[PDB]
Amino acid sequence: PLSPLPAVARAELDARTEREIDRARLRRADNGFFRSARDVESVSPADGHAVAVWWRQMTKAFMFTTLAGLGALARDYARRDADRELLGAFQTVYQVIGDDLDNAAPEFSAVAPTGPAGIHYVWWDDTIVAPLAAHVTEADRRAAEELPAPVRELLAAMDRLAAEPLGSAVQLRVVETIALDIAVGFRRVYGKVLAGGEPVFGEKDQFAWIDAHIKAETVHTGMTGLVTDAERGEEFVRLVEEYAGLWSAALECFGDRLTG
Amino acid sequence: PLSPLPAVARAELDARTEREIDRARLRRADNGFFRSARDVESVSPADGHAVAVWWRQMTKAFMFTTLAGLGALARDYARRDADRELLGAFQTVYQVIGDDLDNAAPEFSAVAPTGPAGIHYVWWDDTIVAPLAAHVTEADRRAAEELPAPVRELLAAMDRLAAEPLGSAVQLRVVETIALDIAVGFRRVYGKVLAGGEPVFGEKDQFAWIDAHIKAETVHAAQVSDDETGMTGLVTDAERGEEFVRLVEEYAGLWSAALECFGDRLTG
Ligand SMILES: C/C=C1/CN[C@@H]1C(=O)O
Ligand SMILES: C/C=C1/CN[C@@H]1C(=O)O
Ligand SMILES: [Fe+2]
Ligand SMILES: [Fe+2]
Ligand SMILES: [Fe+2]
Repeated sequence: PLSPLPAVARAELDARTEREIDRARLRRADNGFFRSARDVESVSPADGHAVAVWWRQMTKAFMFTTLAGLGALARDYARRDADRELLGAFQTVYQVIGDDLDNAAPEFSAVAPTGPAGIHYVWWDDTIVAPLAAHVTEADRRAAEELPAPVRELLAAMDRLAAEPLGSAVQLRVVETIALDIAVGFRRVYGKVLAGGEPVFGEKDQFAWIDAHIKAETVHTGMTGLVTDAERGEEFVRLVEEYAGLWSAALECFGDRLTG
Repeated sequence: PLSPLPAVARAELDARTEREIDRARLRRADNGFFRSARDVESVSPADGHAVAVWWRQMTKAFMFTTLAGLGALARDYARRDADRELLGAFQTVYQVIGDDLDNAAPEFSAVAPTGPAGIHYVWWDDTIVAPLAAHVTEADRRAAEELPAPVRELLAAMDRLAAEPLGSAVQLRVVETIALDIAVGFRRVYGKVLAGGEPVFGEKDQFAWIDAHIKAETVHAAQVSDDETGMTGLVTDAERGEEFVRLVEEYAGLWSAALECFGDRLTG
């Protein structure tokens, strides 16, 4: 006795989940980050650096708090009989976390560094943040570490989901929806960073983190498969609404930084 | 501002660790389960089934509580800033426990069923418990689910290490050391289970779970003792390391008693 909801109640949860993402204005043509990334003629080192620092911290927290949420679910399953449908969905979350922690998918391990240098927030720090940091003053660099409030609110939302047995499903459900558009926006943003009139990212291989995410998302037991009763279903939709809105406000904050 | 202990102080913790494993009597020649598995001549369907049920629940709890311990460490790392050598040993936990959940390593991915049927406690249930179950009575299947006290005490400790930031490191450092001996014990024991006159497990493929473990668990033991990306590489201060040895003692001890419980059931 433990199993997913029937496939009809689950499909309704998926449709309500898609509607929360619509209402949060996270779609490609909605969110100020994707619009700005398309619209701006150029991007200063300071602005690109700041956005890169915020992203580094957001993706580090996304990965660790998603794994923590999986652990919370594992605590439960240690003392229940999860059926095989449930276990398949648990495996999926594990496999997906593995992309960011160890480049599990072949599209990542074909280009990412091995060992801890390949952890996505570290690989980002090494190849995106550090070259930008060479073109900003030490005072600029300390200011960027002072995260804006919408970024702090999102990290606080992730800390709360780290304890939630549905937390890893909520986070992956939303992030996988928007990951493609974020990575395309980064490709465009850092393609437009000029320092000495010369591009800061002038070599193809410097975009390897971004192009790998674009490739993986283009090609890439779903997340509602971890919902085991009606009350959890309601809780899932509620956490998706909160989490999606915080993501949208954090990306609007990227967009704001690139404009005005 | 987070890093492991210096190499010297770590290889010292590694030595105190291998010594608590010694004292615990978990070595190939000191634990009653490994001796009995080799020594006994025959094992009844009912006795082999009972141990198979116990092992199912023990390994199920090991995987999930070790995963939960990794989650509790992740929750810490989301707040702090772990240097790369810490992150490296973190990756090892994810990689090692990942085989029980996903059969990533090549020894397993060849033979393991795909998807959830390959989860190791499920694969054990399907290929060891179930064939035995067909040769025991309903009352035997009921009685085997009521776990003996030494097994329950181990499970209860895993439930506590599940919320411990050092919990995955403790459990993997001990279990991966003894895993090979346990798997070799099971190969002996379930070769000697006879029902109706002849063995329950006749074909070589019926040992797939055990055989794959005998091969793979050599490298897993080497992964948890590696002096760069090994389990003591997750210890960040001298106090934490003291807690590590306290918990390894507790855990190696409960693992030894639980395994002796297997041996007694096999002998009488
Ligand atoms: C934060 C979401 C992401 C998809 N994997 C990306 C990363 O590593 O940043
Ligand atoms: C319990 C320890 C083990 C090594 N992996 C084995 C299993 O799945 O049982
Ligand atoms: Fe990633
Ligand atoms: Fe295993
Ligand atoms: Fe192992």
